[PDB]
Amino acid sequence: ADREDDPNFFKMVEGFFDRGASIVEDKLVEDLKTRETEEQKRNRVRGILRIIKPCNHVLSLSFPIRRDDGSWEVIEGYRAQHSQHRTPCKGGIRYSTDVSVDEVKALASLMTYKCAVVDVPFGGAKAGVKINPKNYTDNELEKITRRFTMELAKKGFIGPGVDVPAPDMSTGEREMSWIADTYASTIGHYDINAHACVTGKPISQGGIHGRISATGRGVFHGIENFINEASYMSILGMTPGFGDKTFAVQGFGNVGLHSMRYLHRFGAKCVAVGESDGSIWNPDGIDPKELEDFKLQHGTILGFPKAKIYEGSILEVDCDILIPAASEKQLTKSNAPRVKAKIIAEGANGPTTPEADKIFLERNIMVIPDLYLNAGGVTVSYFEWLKNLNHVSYGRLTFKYERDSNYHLLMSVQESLERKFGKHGGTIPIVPTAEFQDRISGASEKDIVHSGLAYTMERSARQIMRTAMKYNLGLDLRTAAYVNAIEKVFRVYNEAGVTFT
Amino acid sequence: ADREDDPNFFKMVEGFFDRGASIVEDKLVEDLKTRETEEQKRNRVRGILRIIKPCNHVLSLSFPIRRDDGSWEVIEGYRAQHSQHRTPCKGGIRYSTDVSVDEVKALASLMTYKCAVVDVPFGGAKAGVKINPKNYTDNELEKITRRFTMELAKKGFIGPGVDVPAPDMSTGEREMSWIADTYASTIGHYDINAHACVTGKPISQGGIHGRISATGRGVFHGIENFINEASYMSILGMTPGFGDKTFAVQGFGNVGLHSMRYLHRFGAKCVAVGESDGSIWNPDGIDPKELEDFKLQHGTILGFPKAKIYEGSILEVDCDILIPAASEKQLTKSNAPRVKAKIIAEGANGPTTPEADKIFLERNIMVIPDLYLNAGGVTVSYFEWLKNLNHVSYGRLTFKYERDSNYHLLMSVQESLERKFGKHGGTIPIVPTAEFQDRISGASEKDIVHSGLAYTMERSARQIMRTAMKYNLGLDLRTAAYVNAIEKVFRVYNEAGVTFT
Amino acid sequence: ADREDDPNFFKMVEGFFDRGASIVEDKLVEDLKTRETEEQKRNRVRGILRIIKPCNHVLSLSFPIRRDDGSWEVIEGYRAQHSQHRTPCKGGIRYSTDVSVDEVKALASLMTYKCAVVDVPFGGAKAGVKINPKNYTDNELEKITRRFTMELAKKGFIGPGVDVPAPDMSTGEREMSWIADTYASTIGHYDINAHACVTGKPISQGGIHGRISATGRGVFHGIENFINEASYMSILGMTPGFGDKTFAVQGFGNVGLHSMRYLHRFGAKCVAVGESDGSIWNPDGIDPKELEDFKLQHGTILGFPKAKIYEGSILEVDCDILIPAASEKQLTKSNAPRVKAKIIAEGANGPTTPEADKIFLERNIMVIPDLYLNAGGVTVSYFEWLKNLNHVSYGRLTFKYERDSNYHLLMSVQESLERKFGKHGGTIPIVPTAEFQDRISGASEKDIVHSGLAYTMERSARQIMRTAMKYNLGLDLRTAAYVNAIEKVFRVYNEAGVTFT
Ligand SMILES: NC(=O)C1=CN([C@@H]2O[C@H](COP(=O)(O)OP(=O)(O)OC[C@H]3O[C@@H](n4cnc5c(N)ncnc54)[C@H](O)[C@@H]3O)[C@@H](O)[C@H]2O)C=CC1
Ligand SMILES: NC(=O)C1=CN([C@@H]2O[C@H](COP(=O)(O)OP(=O)(O)OC[C@H]3O[C@@H](n4cnc5c(N)ncnc54)[C@H](O)[C@@H]3O)[C@@H](O)[C@H]2O)C=CC1
Ligand SMILES: NC(=O)C1=CN([C@@H]2O[C@H](COP(=O)(O)OP(=O)(O)OC[C@H]3O[C@@H](n4cnc5c(N)ncnc54)[C@H](O)[C@@H]3O)[C@@H](O)[C@H]2O)C=CC1
Ligand SMILES: NC(=O)C1=CN([C@@H]2O[C@H](COP(=O)(O)OP(=O)(O)OC[C@H]3O[C@@H](n4cnc5c(N)ncnc54)[C@H](O)[C@@H]3O)[C@@H](O)[C@H]2O)C=CC1
Ligand SMILES: NC(=O)C1=CN([C@@H]2O[C@H](COP(=O)(O)OP(=O)(O)OC[C@H]3O[C@@H](n4cnc5c(N)ncnc54)[C@H](O)[C@@H]3O)[C@@H](O)[C@H]2O)C=CC1
Ligand SMILES: NC(=O)C1=CN([C@@H]2O[C@H](COP(=O)(O)OP(=O)(O)OC[C@H]3O[C@@H](n4cnc5c(N)ncnc54)[C@H](O)[C@@H]3O)[C@@H](O)[C@H]2O)C=CC1
Ligand SMILES: Nc1nc2c(ncn2[C@@H]2O[C@H](COP(=O)(O)OP(=O)(O)OP(=O)(O)O)[C@@H](O)[C@H]2O)c(=O)[nH]1
Ligand SMILES: Nc1nc2c(ncn2[C@@H]2O[C@H](COP(=O)(O)OP(=O)(O)OP(=O)(O)O)[C@@H](O)[C@H]2O)c(=O)[nH]1
Ligand SMILES: Nc1nc2c(ncn2[C@@H]2O[C@H](COP(=O)(O)OP(=O)(O)OP(=O)(O)O)[C@@H](O)[C@H]2O)c(=O)[nH]1
Ligand SMILES: N[C@@H](CCC(=O)O)C(=O)O
Ligand SMILES: N[C@@H](CCC(=O)O)C(=O)O
Ligand SMILES: N[C@@H](CCC(=O)O)C(=O)O
Repeated sequence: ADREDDPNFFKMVEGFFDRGASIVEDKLVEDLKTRETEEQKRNRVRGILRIIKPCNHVLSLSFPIRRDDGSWEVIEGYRAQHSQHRTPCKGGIRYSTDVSVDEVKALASLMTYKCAVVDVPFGGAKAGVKINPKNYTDNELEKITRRFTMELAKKGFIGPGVDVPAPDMSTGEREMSWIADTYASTIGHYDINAHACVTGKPISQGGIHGRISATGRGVFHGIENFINEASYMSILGMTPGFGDKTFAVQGFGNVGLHSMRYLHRFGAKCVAVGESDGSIWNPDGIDPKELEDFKLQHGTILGFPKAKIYEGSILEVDCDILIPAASEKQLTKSNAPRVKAKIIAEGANGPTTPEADKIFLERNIMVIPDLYLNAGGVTVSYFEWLKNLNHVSYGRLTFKYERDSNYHLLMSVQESLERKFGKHGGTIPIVPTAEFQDRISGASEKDIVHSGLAYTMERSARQIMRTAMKYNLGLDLRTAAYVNAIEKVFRVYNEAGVTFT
Repeated sequence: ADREDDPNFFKMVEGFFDRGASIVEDKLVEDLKTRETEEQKRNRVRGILRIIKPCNHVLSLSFPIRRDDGSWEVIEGYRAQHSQHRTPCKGGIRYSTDVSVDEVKALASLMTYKCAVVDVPFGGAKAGVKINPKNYTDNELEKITRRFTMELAKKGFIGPGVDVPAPDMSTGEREMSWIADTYASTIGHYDINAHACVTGKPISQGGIHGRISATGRGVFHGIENFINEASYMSILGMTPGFGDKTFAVQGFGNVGLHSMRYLHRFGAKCVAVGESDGSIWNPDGIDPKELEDFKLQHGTILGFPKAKIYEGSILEVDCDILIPAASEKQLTKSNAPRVKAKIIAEGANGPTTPEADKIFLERNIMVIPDLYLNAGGVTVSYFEWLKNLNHVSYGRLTFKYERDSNYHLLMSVQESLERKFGKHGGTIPIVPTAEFQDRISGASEKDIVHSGLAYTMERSARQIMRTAMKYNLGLDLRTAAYVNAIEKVFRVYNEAGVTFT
Repeated sequence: ADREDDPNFFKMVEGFFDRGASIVEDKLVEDLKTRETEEQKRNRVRGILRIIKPCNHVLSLSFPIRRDDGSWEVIEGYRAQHSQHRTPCKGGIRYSTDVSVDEVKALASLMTYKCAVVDVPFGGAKAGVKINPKNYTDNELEKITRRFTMELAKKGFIGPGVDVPAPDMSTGEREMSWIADTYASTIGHYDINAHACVTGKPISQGGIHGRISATGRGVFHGIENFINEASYMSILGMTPGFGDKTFAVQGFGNVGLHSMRYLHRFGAKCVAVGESDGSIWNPDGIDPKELEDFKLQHGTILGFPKAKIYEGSILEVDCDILIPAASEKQLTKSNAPRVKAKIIAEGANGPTTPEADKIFLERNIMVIPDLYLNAGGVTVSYFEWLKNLNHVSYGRLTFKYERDSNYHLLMSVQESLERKFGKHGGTIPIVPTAEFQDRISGASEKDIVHSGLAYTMERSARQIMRTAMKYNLGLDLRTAAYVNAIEKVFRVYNEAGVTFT
């Protein structure tokens, strides 16, 4: 998208890592309380850091499918497993003609660090199939997905205990259903956990409430934790809260649409929505329900009645918050000086080059990094995986017990008070509030997903802020996130003896 | 038992399914939001329904055992796995000379729909060994059970992740213990979940509190949910409640005895008990403890001192509630007109022919169907399976923490009140009621089984009633149950792409 | 095909077995060198024989396929494994709407006894899929075959070490190629012997020279061994040899066509060819090349220019040798009195009922039984299986060495003679005959198949003749074959301890 500043994607992520490694290297050496206090301490710390960076296993595939017209075609595919310091590996499947070994390796490493940031016990992985799904029938896409699943399974690149895929660009519920069905019907036929081989499944198939919207929901929570922190909003020259703010959204897919829904719900105003074919704009606000309904009907956002076909880059629209939610390397050395927003919330994976990060720093623009902000997807995938391993819906064993227990608890307060203020205090009814009445039976699956996600995004934001203050990083939240990720992954490699050697 | 009306058991169940299918076919088509809205929608729906009905896998066995006298004998066995839209498969093992491929296939399909009715995530299965256990020593029954287990295991028809058996007619705790022991000692020696290969185990071997009586306990809860619904008792010309009612029980086994115990406990009167050799009768009431104690002593029901040997069919005894709890196809065209009970509670599997269902409908007789009413067995088997997968007894990690937490909670109310009503109010002791003092530590295994079962039977009864109302089915509860079952199973097949094809 | 005499196929084969059992029971008892010479001996022999008759494992399947027009259809399938006294099991796959559990069990048991007759170390098995293949496109038949393979593999009913299928009615090279490809590409991906999971493969995929024509070639060898034995030809009143004889063939498939080719090659005259739509007749002879070429061109036998459309049963055509090579139970008590032929060579499996056998005995008609006569198919399948296990083509390692060795051997005779008869004898060239020059390099795959088959059919014929004289069975060759089969299978069960009970 830019021939001036177009770094190799894997190496760009390695650069981000190098930078966080630079900052913590002292802390790692000093923690290390080995008798070698000689600066082979320094040496073993940077030997371990070199082990963490490259992907351990990458599988490249070519397999034939026969198209609906009868033609034979060769499909190309890839899956990278970056780290196995936690198992299984976790990461999505991308259907796109931009798929390549380097793109997949880069996203696989992002998954490792992202999972470490939100304390999700998975190593990183990613897959890609180099096709444009719009050029294939549904029957052909099913054939490609099912065959890809078996080629991965034959070589140990999918399974509930090694590698658990998930949706990404141009895949969703539908593909995940296909993956889970052919895994469970063949190699997983005797495995009690066969349907935990993949997440993002439909509900009828072991999916979890809110997985489709989960990463949008997490984008809201990530922004909210920082947009409500007066210390960061001072440096930006902006007022805490959502009620008065504007935002623009690049990409109207699963991440972009649901980020818009939740931000709109809490008083922000969507001004611009950009897509693969063009952009639309309205300074008075775009309604997400109307835009979705139009998009579902016409297969495009152009021509939306209540906004005007906007020319020029969606990334340079004037707004408070820019949400790049499409592909990677969209903000570069070129357009970074014209961005006009004061908060960049990366919903997409790797939308900002390192050169663009430098410009944004100089310019007091806050980039909330992908490592943290889009990790709501993998957090709720983690909940889905646990739901599959546990083989019950949350609360089903305890709803009645817990309901009865709570009423007897409140009755214990009632009877204790009547016992004391006897006859002429009268009857002293203790009853639930409206809000407690609605929790009287304990959490359900929906409650766990919402509160578990909010808990994770908040706990992770505080850890990033703590680390940024400690090292005087200002608005370089990306380096603070990598610092936390590196510290966690380093400790695992260090206390494990590294490897089987 | 009746030459007039003796339909093929598997097809009889298919008939029940066809009825429910015909009622919901419209709702399925409408619901289906696909691009080809012709009756090619109606074609896809009927094609899926044809896939659901037949059993996917049936295994037939012949194996030799050498009897205690030294002779060789050939034993015949069968296990059917009806559906794998949920895994594992679940279903009991029947030892009987009436066992056949068709009987086993019929019961396997009943397990699928039954599990869907109570939201238990298992596909249906069933097994049968064609012997009369009364003609074999305990030593021979152990050798038959252990060998049957190995022949099933070799071909993938038992295992914690494919197929989990359970007791049925003429098997119980003892056979399940044998099954679990030879599975875990051979093929399952390395499997962390080996003891979840079968349910209905003794407590000492991974069984769960109340499994033996669970299906009787569920029969009580199923009746109660309908006997307390004035709308249904109006149509019957009856008074809500148990305190004034009579019932008769065909079959004094695991289902019959415990149904009697719980109904007797809540004020119903047992008037008649029928059994393979004869019946007994007493309009003043039969007490279940005395009857069981007699039966344990003498091996039969007849000659019970405190009732008289009744001649003529147990099914035509005069009572309010008839509980067939023996074999299948007991109520037919023939004796349906002479039933003289107003509620038929099927504890057994398939005790009523479709012709007998017609007659009962015309005479405003309520048949509470097997699909729903005897599903307490599989519900508590499900709890046992989860207990095995979790490897802790319920509450053991939390009893102390929870009890301490509750006392500090009540102290928080106490100190807050004293802090306000100073010593101008004295000491204000907040203490548990007797009821809450029992629950101060949280649920135990017994509590979860009792309240989890009650929760399931209630929630399922409400879904059946809501569906019968919505389609104007009156007292045809069987068709309402199948409607619920079909809708649930259809959605799974639909959103899975049907099969790897 | 005949209401009068249409016995249950499984029990008909059990009748044949009972009959041979009756004749050898004494010989088994006195061989038995145990010292409880009581009529315990008596009793264990009869107990073992009842263990041998029933099938040990039968799997019944239902699976959905989506047809080319888009509709869903449920396919029904069966595989029976009769005995595992030798492993793997061996038997063909039949595509036919007459397929049934009893048909498959019957053919599976025939495979056990057939394999014992020709000393092929396999237990018996058989499979059937209930479809008519001409009502399906090639694409549909491929999906049905591939899916059937996976359903069998999941449950242990196909594999190089348990069960090795092969072609039968309406399957051939094509289907076997599909079976081998999906087995080796999925469950067998790591198995060094994956391509020995099925026989009858095309040559390019591990097949062996002459498998398609093997069972026809064996029919010729079986007839020849008996048609050249003057003692049997006396009782028939006819002249040894082929040069003067006529035959008719019911069924022009893989067995029928190749039986015709080889008999025609050695001077017999084919008068009549019958098939599913009609028969053709010519007392001057039908040429198999021209008939096959016509059949390949028009898809039928009728209208063949050099014969006349014959009406009335092919089985009653007047000829010396009748070869039923279609389905089973074609000769019954009805048409047995009108057969006209002196020799009935059963190429097909079970074409003669026991009642028809009695009539043929009374009329001095020789029935060469299926157990022996069509076993050339399984014999060459056995060679194919061994070729797969050995992973070399026969002779490839030794052609050059053996060639060189033979020339040096002949040169040793030459030089020894010259040394002795010095110059007064000249040069004494020792060179191969034309026949030996063809064998100078040793056997190839083709040579082993031809001579290995001839060796097996001859050795088995003499064992049958020896046994028939021994017990004064005359022309009841079927009972002599079963006697040999039973003796061999009994010896294995006896010295194995029967089973692990
Ligand atoms: N799928 C998930 O759960 C998660 C996805 N992500 C990342 O979010 C990003 C996008 O989210 P997806 O779920 O893939 O959405 P999606 O694949 O459903 O839709 C992507 C949208 O972006 C549009 N698009 C593509 N290139 C564009 C361009 N140059 N300008 C404007 N629009 C463009 C497409 O037309 C489409 O509307 C990806 O980078 C993905 O890796 C991050 C976390 C979780
Ligand atoms: N084995 C499998 O293929 C699947 C297994 N599961 C397991 O079930 C556990 C619980 O999830 P749920 O409690 O189902 O969520 P849930 O109770 O919210 O169920 C959501 C949907 O599943 C339906 N459902 C329940 N039992 C069914 C049955 N026997 N047949 C068809 N549909 C049925 C419900 O009626 C509802 O429509 C999960 O932990 C997961 O491990 C879930 C889905 C598929
Ligand atoms: N075992 C379980 O948890 C469940 C059992 N069922 C069904 O309940 C029925 C029986 O319950 P079981 O557990 O098998 O109890 P059981 O097998 O321990 O006892 C059955 C009793 O019925 C008697 N009986 C047999 N044939 C009879 C006939 N023709 N008329 C009258 N009485 C007869 C027997 O003598 C025996 O006393 C079966 O249909 C079974 O499939 C259904 C759901 C759960
Ligand atoms: N691995 C196996 O073979 C068995 C495993 N279990 C597992 O244990 C889990 C929890 O069940 P429990 O804790 O047994 O229920 P529980 O704590 O209620 O105990 C049931 C009975 O087992 C006895 N018991 C406990 N530990 C024992 C030991 N080490 N040796 C002998 N007896 C002992 C207890 O005294 C009690 O009588 C279940 O999920 C089950 O799968 C249970 C029985 C056998
Ligand atoms: N294929 C093999 O290697 C062996 C086959 N067999 C048996 O030989 C018999 C047939 O040979 P296949 O290989 O099946 O050849 P095939 O199935 O390719 O041909 C069978 C022929 O018989 C004809 N046919 C079917 N029913 C008929 C009827 N009622 N009357 C006249 N013709 C009829 C068909 O039109 C076809 O021409 C079967 O019984 C099979 O079990 C026995 C040993 C080996
Ligand atoms: N693993 C597999 O899928 C297969 C394995 N084989 C193994 O080879 C053994 C002997 O059979 P062959 O030696 O093939 O019989 P063979 O030596 O008579 O050759 C049969 C044909 O295979 C061709 N062939 C040989 N090597 C080839 C290669 N690398 N790629 C493609 N075609 C090739 C030859 O040109 C020849 O036309 C079999 O018993 C089997 O173990 C044979 C066929 C398939
Ligand atoms: N695309 C889209 N998804 C929706 C819409 N409304 C609800 N959902 C999603 O459907 C799932 C179930 O929605 P609800 O039953 O309303 O429950 P919910 O979790 O409170 O919904 P939300 O708070 O909006 O996430 C959630 O993942 C929702 O985000 C919608 O209008 N459009
Ligand atoms: N056969 C038989 N079983 C009994 C009897 N009494 C209790 N049980 C069962 O034995 C188990 C132990 O009973 P309890 O210790 O009283 O526990 P419980 O769950 O309160 O028992 P119930 O309320 O009677 O179901 C439970 O499964 C009972 O259902 C009895 O008198 N005869
Ligand atoms: N269907 C059919 N098969 C043939 C014909 N001719 C040969 N075959 C078979 O095709 C294979 C190749 O034949 P050949 O190369 O001549 O080898 P062969 O061993 O001499 O074959 P035979 O003629 O049977 O002796 C062998 O299995 C033959 O049995 C034919 O005309 N029609
Ligand atoms: N593919 C998403 C989430 C992966 C998952 O849910 O496992 C990502 O890029 O983070
Ligand atoms: N066999 C019981 C259920 C067995 C089980 O608990 O799984 C029935 O017919 O439903
Ligand atoms: N299906 C053939 C042969 C099977 C095989 O080659 O194994 C038969 O009936 O004997």
